[PDB]
Amino acid sequence: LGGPSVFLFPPKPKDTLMISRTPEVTCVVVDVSHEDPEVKFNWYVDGVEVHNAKTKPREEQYNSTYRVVSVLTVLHQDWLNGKEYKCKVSNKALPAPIEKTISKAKGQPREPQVYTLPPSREEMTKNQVSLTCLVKGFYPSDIAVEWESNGQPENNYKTTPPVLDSDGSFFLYSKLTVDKSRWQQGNVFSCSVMHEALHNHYTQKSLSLS
Amino acid sequence: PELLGGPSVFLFPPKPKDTLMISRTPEVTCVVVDVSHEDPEVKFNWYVDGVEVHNAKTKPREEQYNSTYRVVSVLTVLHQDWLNGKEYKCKVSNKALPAPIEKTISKAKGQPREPQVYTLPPSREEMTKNQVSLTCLVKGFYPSDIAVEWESNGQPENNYKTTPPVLDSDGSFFLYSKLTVDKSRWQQGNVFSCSVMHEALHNHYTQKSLSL
Amino acid sequence: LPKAVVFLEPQWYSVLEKDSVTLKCQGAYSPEDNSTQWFHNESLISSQASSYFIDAATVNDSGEYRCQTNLSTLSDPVQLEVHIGWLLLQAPRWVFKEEDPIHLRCHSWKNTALHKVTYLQNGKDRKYFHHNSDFHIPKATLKDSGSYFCRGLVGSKNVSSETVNIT
Ligand SMILES: *[C@@H]1O[C@H](CO[C@H]2O[C@@H](C)[C@@H](O)[C@@H](O)[C@@H]2O)[C@@H](O[C@H]2O[C@H](CO)[C@@H](O[C@@H]3O[C@H](CO[C@H]4O[C@H](CO)[C@@H](O)[C@H](O)[C@@H]4O[C@@H]4O[C@H](CO)[C@@H](O)[C@H](O)[C@H]4NC(C)=O)[C@@H](O)[C@H](O[C@H]4O[C@H](CO)[C@@H](O)[C@H](O)[C@@H]4O[C@@H]4O[C@H](CO)[C@@H](O)[C@H](O)[C@H]4NC(C)=O)[C@@H]3O)[C@H](O)[C@H]2NC(C)=O)[C@H](O)[C@H]1NC(C)=O
Ligand SMILES: *[C@H]1O[C@H](CO[C@H]2O[C@@H](C)[C@@H](O)[C@@H](O)[C@@H]2O)[C@@H](O[C@@H]2O[C@H](CO)[C@@H](O[C@@H]3O[C@H](CO[C@H]4O[C@H](CO)[C@@H](O)[C@H](O)[C@@H]4O[C@H]4O[C@H](CO)[C@@H](O[C@@H]5O[C@H](CO)[C@H](O)[C@H](O)[C@H]5O)[C@H](O)[C@H]4NC(C)=O)[C@@H](O)[C@H](O[C@@H]4O[C@H](CO)[C@@H](O)[C@H](O)[C@@H]4O)[C@@H]3O)[C@H](O)[C@H]2NC(C)=O)[C@H](O)[C@H]1NC(C)=O
Repeated sequence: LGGPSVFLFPPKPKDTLMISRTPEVTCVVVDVSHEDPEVKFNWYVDGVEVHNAKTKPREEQYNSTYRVVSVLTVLHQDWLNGKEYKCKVSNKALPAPIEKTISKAKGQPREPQVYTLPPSREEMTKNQVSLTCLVKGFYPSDIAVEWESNGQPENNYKTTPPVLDSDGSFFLYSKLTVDKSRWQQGNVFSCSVMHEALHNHYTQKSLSLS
Repeated sequence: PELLGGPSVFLFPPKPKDTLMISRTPEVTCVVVDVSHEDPEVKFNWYVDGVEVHNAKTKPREEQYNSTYRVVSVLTVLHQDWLNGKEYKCKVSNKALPAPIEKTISKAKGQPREPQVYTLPPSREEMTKNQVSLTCLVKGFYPSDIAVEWESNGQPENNYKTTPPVLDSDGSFFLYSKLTVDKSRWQQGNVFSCSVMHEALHNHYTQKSLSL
Repeated sequence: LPKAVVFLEPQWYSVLEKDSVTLKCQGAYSPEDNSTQWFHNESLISSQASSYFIDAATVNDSGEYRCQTNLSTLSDPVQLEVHIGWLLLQAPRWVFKEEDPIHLRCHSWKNTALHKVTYLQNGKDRKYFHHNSDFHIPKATLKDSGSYFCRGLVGSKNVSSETVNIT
């Protein structure tokens, strides 16, 4: 375990779900000496090598080390079907350059079920109230889930990580908190959900009273 | 592989359910891995708040993929002693090391906060399904240690999953527990209920039921 | 008469618990007498040889050492520090006057393989090396008065060294 290290990270879910966004794979290289501050990357896709790549150096923070990153913008549907993005980092300090491959989690793409749950009476006795959005039944875990009382997004909400269950898929919960008053008045709130198995990789359900 | 670094220890706390019910046995366990084959003998040392305890137990085992020994030690804990702080220290001694390793663990510090539990009936649009989801919401509790189970008549409800805890805004914890049941049973008006055992309830345990 | 002297083989008067240490005694021997007297803080160590050997040092070997003969007056002491742990920062002396070269070795237990080593000076890694080696410096900087120490990977685990004070 000598020489520098390499870390290949996947694109962002949201970025891979909507074409207006730019999805890219990043290959980071840490521990690059000042003696040989030079690194050559090799990008391969499903075997076939690629050459889109882009890079720039940054040695800093608390090390006499250099940092290297190679951004490889990617075609949406590419990743979405699964593609080996093998990255081969080369530096003398490395006997034989290091290569690491990443890709969409494999399995059978399943579509999420989205249900919104009103705050149970018991809680209404409080100042603020909890609104639940249940997203169960997806594959992969890769997903996006947000709230909006109006076009404007909401701030007071949390989301559990995706949890895998019996069925073999993934589900999670998102809890949005709102001052009872609002909720009471009879406002409107919705949780949007972006998944690869949604009609347009997107859907939203809304919560209200009565 | 290359173990030029010697053994490594991992201490673990008891389980909420144990520490919370006197009828259960809260146990702390010290795990030593990478224990060599040349320097296999391992010596533990336990201390509760500094004072050395002598009531620990051990047993050896080996692993394939890496061909190393995995020695473990298990010390029993007094329900009180854990919930009062009393830090537990595990000193592992072995040839491979310049000196012994000391790990220490103790309950999370901070103002313990009583969990609020809310049951949530399946969502209207979930009827289209043969099975619907029953939700238990437990929020505002600290520490994060907690136990959440489901019951039907007076017995367990196998089919349920629970999200891990999640740090909330007000610096507390919340989580959800989903119980999947047959549309039929729900509509039939059966009775369900999630039991929550947490360090801060008036008998370390509360229960909220839910039905039509 | 001449005052004898104890020398360390190697120049490291600060080592770890496995380090072999040799104390060569320098002085004059009489005609029918080629013997040496060794001292470990008051205590007398039997061996006659003009050389004292510590195969595997323990922290008990730590201390002041004196050696003598019959034609040499007792030698002043030699402090030998025996430390415990994975790493240990070494140097001939951390007393650096205005201009003067620095030599820091990051000795590890049983010369165990240390990697991705980094010498630090005030929470700031002065230098990084893929494999373990030594750290060099020429004249002072009137600011070298920083607390140093090293770290690296003994196998998978990360080890640190006690922090010294190069003044
Ligand atoms: C030699 O072989 C061993 C093991 O063999 C191998 O077996 C097969 C199956 C193989 O596929 C591998 O699984 C395994 O390698 C091998 O690995 C050994 O070392 C690793 C770490 O290198 C150990 O893993 C640790 O696991 C704990 C959690 O332990 C439980 O959960 C894991 C994973 O979920 C299970 O796999 C275990 O079985 C553990 O069981 C627990 O047992 C208790 C019994 O009651 C019980 O209490 C638990 O409920 C139960 N859990 C289960 C299964 O339900 C992780 O927490 C460790 O992570 C920590 O370390 C990293 C860095 O080391 C920290 O950054 C991180 O934060 C974690 O630790 C602490 O975090 C806090 C705050 O964040 C800090 O304050 C702490 O200081 C910090 N601690 C540290 C160290 O910094 C970690 O992953 C594992 O125990 C060993 N394997 C075994 C036997 O399971 C080894 O590499 C191999 N090598 C050789 C010699 O060739
Ligand atoms: C001396 O110091 C060096 C300087 O590095 C700096 O480190 C950090 C930690 C600082 O605190 C300072 O200490 C220091 O300045 C040391 O370098 C570091 O070495 C360590 C270990 O030697 C390396 O460890 C691995 O680190 C990765 C990091 O993973 C990501 O997530 C963490 C989460 O905290 C982030 O901290 C980190 O930045 C990583 O990713 C982040 O950047 C990505 C860029 O691609 C983001 O993704 C991209 O985002 C874009 C927009 O932002 C766009 O969306 C794009 O599509 C997308 O790809 C990513 O989102 C972002 N992270 C997030 C989520 O915020 C760990 O994953 C890894 O963890 C384990 O690794 C082992 C082995 O692989 C594995 O077995 C385990 O299962 C884990 O996976 C490692 O821990 C560390 O990476 C180095 N620094 C860096 C680059 O972080 C150097 O080692 C020191 N010298 C020595 C040896 O003495």
